[PDB]
Amino acid sequence: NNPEYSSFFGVMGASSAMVFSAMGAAYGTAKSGTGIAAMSVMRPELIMKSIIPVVMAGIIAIYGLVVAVLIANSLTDGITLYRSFLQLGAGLSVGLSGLAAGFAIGIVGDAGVRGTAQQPRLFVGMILILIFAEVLGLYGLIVALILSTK
Amino acid sequence: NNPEYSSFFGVMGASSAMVFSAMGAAYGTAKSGTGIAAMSVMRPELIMKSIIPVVMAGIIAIYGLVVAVLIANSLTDGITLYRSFLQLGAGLSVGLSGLAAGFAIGIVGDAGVRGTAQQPRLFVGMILILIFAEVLGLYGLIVALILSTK
Amino acid sequence: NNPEYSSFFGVMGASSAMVFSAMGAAYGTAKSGTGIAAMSVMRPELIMKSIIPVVMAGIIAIYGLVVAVLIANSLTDGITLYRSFLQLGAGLSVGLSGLAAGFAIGIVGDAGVRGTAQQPRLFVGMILILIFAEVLGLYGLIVALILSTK
Amino acid sequence: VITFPFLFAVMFGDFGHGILMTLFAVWMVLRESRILSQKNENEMFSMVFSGRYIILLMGLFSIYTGLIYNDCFSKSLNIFGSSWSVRPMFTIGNWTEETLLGSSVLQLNPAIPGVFGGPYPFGIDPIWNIATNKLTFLNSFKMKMSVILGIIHMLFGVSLSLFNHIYFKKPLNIYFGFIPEIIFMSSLFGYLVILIFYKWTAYDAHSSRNAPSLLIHFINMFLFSYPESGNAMLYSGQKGIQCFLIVVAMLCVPWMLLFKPLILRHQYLRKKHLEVFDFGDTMVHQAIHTIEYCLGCISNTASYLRLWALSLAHAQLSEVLWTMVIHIGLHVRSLAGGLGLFFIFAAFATLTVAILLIMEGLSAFLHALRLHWVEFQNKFYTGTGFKFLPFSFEHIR
Amino acid sequence: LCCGPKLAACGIVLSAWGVIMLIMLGIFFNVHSAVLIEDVPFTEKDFENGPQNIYNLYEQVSYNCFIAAGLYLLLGGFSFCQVRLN
Amino acid sequence: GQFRVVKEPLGFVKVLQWVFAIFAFATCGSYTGELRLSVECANKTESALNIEVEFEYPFRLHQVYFDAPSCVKGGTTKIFLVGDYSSSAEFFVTVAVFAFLYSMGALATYIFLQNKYRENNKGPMMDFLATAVFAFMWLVSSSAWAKGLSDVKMATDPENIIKEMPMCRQTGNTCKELRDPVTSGLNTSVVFGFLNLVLWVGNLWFVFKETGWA
Amino acid sequence: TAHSFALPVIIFTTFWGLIGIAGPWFVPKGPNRGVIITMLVATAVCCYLFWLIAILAQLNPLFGPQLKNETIWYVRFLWE
Amino acid sequence: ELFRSEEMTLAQLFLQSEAAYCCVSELEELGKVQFRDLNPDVNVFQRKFVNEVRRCEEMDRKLRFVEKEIRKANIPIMDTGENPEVPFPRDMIDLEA
Repeated sequence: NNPEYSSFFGVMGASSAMVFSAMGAAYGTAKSGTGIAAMSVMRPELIMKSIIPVVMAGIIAIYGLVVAVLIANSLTDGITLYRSFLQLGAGLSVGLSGLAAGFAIGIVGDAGVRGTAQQPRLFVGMILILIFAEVLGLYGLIVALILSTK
Repeated sequence: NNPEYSSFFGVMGASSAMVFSAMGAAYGTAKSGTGIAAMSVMRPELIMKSIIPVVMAGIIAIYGLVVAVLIANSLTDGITLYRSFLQLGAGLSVGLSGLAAGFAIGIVGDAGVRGTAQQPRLFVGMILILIFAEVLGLYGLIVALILSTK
Repeated sequence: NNPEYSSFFGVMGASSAMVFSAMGAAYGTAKSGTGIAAMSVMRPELIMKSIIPVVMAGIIAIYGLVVAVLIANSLTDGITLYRSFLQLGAGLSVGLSGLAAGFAIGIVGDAGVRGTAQQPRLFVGMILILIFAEVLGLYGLIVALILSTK
Repeated sequence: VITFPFLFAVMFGDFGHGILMTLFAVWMVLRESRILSQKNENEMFSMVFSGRYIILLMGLFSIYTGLIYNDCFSKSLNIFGSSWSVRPMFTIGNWTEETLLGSSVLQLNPAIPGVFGGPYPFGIDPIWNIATNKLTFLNSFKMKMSVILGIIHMLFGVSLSLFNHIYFKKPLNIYFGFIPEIIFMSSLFGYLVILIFYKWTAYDAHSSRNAPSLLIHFINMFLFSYPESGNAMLYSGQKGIQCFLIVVAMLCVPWMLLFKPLILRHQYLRKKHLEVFDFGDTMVHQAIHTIEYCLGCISNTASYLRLWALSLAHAQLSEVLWTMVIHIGLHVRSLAGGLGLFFIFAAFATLTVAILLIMEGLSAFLHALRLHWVEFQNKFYTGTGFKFLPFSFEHIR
Repeated sequence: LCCGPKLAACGIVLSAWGVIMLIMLGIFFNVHSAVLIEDVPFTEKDFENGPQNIYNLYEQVSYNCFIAAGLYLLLGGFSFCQVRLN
Repeated sequence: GQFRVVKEPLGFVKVLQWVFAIFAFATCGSYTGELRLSVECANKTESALNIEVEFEYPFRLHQVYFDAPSCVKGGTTKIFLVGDYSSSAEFFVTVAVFAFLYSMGALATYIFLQNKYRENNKGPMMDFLATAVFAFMWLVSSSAWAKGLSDVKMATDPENIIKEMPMCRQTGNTCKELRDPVTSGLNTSVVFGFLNLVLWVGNLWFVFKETGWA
Repeated sequence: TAHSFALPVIIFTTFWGLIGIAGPWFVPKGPNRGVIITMLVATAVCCYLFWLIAILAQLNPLFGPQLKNETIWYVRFLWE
Repeated sequence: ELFRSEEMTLAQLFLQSEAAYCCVSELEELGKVQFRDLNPDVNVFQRKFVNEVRRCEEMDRKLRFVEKEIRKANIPIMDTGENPEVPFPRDMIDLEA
């Protein structure tokens, strides 16, 4: 029969998927918000357009939530150790990829908002770079989904 | 079987849910309070409005308290190991997500408060960014509840 | 018979293949994004050309995703320990090679963008340097393909 | 005007919150004269008011999508009568009071003919809001919906590109782009939509024990790695049809890439010699366009899962904000629970407005904007024009 | 008593929302609608003899919701009065 | 006052439309019915000698149930009845209430304010529109209620219940009806539906003259 | 409680097809005509597709829900 | 319509210097045109009518000062919404007085 401690790795997959995605989103929001705060003192009207980096950072927390809820609803008492490993792998693959995407979003958003304060034309390029930064968390989600549903 | 030590992981879930959420709130209150003190030297009328970040930092700790109380009520001497792991997962998911939310709130509150000292229009932008940051703690709470009541 | 813990190395192979490629792409996107933002203050015309470093960084994340998908698709519960180790090796070889490639892309992209603002002649050499920094991800991908499909 | 509200509604689907949003939009539209005359520096209010006509359609279509999800503040409505029924598990099945007593969460199946009575005629069956296995079904349905909507939307944009090409007389664009572009997209990802609908219309509980996985088959379809153990084939002739599809997809990449630079070389460097043409730069340009087209197809098809991601986030946040605010006042034995509900409902209203309508509404808004800007407009809309800014008496302010 | 017009407007809007939603919620509980079972305060020993034992508690929660709706209607009236003063 | 108006072809028709649909409510909305049967099981000592069950006018019968025998160990099984017919019966009685209220209000206008009714033929126009809507209402509700009353009879029929009950499908058992709910009141209800429909169709001309369109 | 899968498809298909095909002709001859027609057609597409996906996702299910024994005991009485 | 961008074209004017003011006032009222700068090589302060522009700015300073004093006072500013196109003849001198 399957081992008793098997559910541990699945539960850690869920908690990791949520925790590291939350850390990535927190860092992204922190840096982007600092950028917006510095930008505002000079260019007030850009404040709302410049919240977009915060939103793209929050996407990463939403991705972590998706994987965490999916794993949590997939957990069972008799979970085979193989499924527990799949869930742990998916959880980390989304959580740490989201952490990296949060780093990218935070740094790019801070620098890009500060720049867009000084030169409005940057906004489009900043959005493109933020998209390239967020698609990393998206790829992490894809890997997590393939692992988990497998 | 249900080994004799099984409740250890549930107790650690409760302890984590409270401790890590409290540290998130403590940081989100320390940074925010330093920012408020630095701002108030010149804008004494903004203190009450600028206390909001402290309130959301406290909300993080309240999420932690909710999940910690839930785990501590779900604990039992014969708690099966699978349930104990679920509770540990909930504890970490709320605690460390609240810690990330607290860091985000602290940084955002400090920067935005020092900004709204100099540009009042930044206040509502701060409010939006802070709600985004606190929604990270809320996601942590959601996953924690799902795990604990799974 | 094959050990129940065999799949752990495969799931870590996939998770690593995605996580480290994502970290490399995140560094490459972030530093090149700060470079683009700093450049755009003076030379807005160059944003859409200078975006290329970010595309190079993203291709590393795509390499990571492809290897992670191969591994995840090839996972099973009875996966023989030999195949599990092969998949861990593929995951590391592409993940950390992409990590190094993304770090090189970030550094050279930032330097090349900032230099190209000053000296347009630098653009072609920046392209060459980015290609040399990026084919490291391709070598990692080749090794990972061999190990994973072996 | 329509797809942006519609995709926002896919993300924000909730009939009640849609009611609130429509009421707000109607309030602003009706009071627009007063609001227009009473201008002030309130950035939030002024911007939202300028967007008022967007929010009207946003709220209405969030109402529609919440009804299709059959959700209302995290609760379904059950107006047509559920298709799922429990009594056949006892009448025809082998259940009993002892089984209910001995199992806490138990099960349900449609194999016995009486349980399942066809699809709930307007949206999702209401039983899912009380089923614990809810998300096992909802996540699959929403992943498939996201894939379908994204693929159809990207195909729509690709089609719109033709209306530009014909007018502008870009015959090489037409014939070695759009036709190859749409062929690529339909062969690779349109086939996935076809497979999704095929699985829904073909595979059943009687095939449950061996039903395949679309993700695994779709990836092995790229790898040409048809297995011979485990799950079974989706339909007869799939090997051949899939092989044809992948082969055409492969051929299309050179088809999009090589011919444009080559025919441009022909007609602008061999002719007119037997502004100037540069073979290397044009080759790099068209190689860039093709690499971007293909990797953009994959990344954008994946990115449309953003719909499901946000839908799940919204659904779970509404569920928690119900079940741990107003559930508190509802699940109390005493009659003072009415006053408790008064206060708890004040809290519920404030928190729901702060979180669901503001945070998640804003996230859905900006995600639909992002999708339109990139994942849909990259297909046709180049977007490098100017704004006609006329000498036309703006000085009324 | 007196209050700011913005406070009064918020009060009246909140009162309208509360009245509508809680009247509907009370209606739906008195209907014994299934989708709201989890919120009924019943106990594990109430499942013995039939649905009536839990129908009664459904009725109780519906009465609580109606009482809350009445409170919100009174609040709405007071907020409308405040708006009229402003 | 204008009490003489109640004699007139319009006032008399309103009195008719008021007594009708009131008798319809009295026959339909007041209905509570009962059902009985008996079984002699293969083992005579396990016989289900007496069965009794009851129902009400909304006819949500599938929520009604009774403890039939299983002819094994003398234990019982929970036989729920068949279907629900609210869309027929509740809709019919709601239409009856609508028509009753409107005709009461029309008599109130006739007796004291018929001049206000005749003003600019607006009263005639509104009454013509009311007649037009009630024609459709009674038509659809009466068709649905005829089919629904047939369905109620088929669902309550003790012999149908016996045929659905699988005891006769075992050997040895015998089953029979003991009571069948009364039908005259519900037949009278649907009869009132048809009579109200024909009156509402006929009154179109009676009001068309007042509108001036006749 | 059988919702035969012929009536719902007929009803909603004729409904949305009429909205998207006949309504365009009923829009009057005016300046905003083109935008209005586009709204009608694309609303038809979006909403009809959403409903069709939702109903086909339930057509031929592979598994049935999972229910707490309390809600089993309740719905057993409540629903047909 | 909103389907795609409206057909657009460039045009040029040879216009009597006296009638230029009248025509630009009428074209401002009409509002279906966008002027383009033909002499950007010389800064915008070194040009002919910039003196009249400076006089208009002095007038606007006067009016804004009076408007600020009105705001400080309790008397309302009327919002009648009259939108005449200013004529060419020297109403400027009367308004300056």
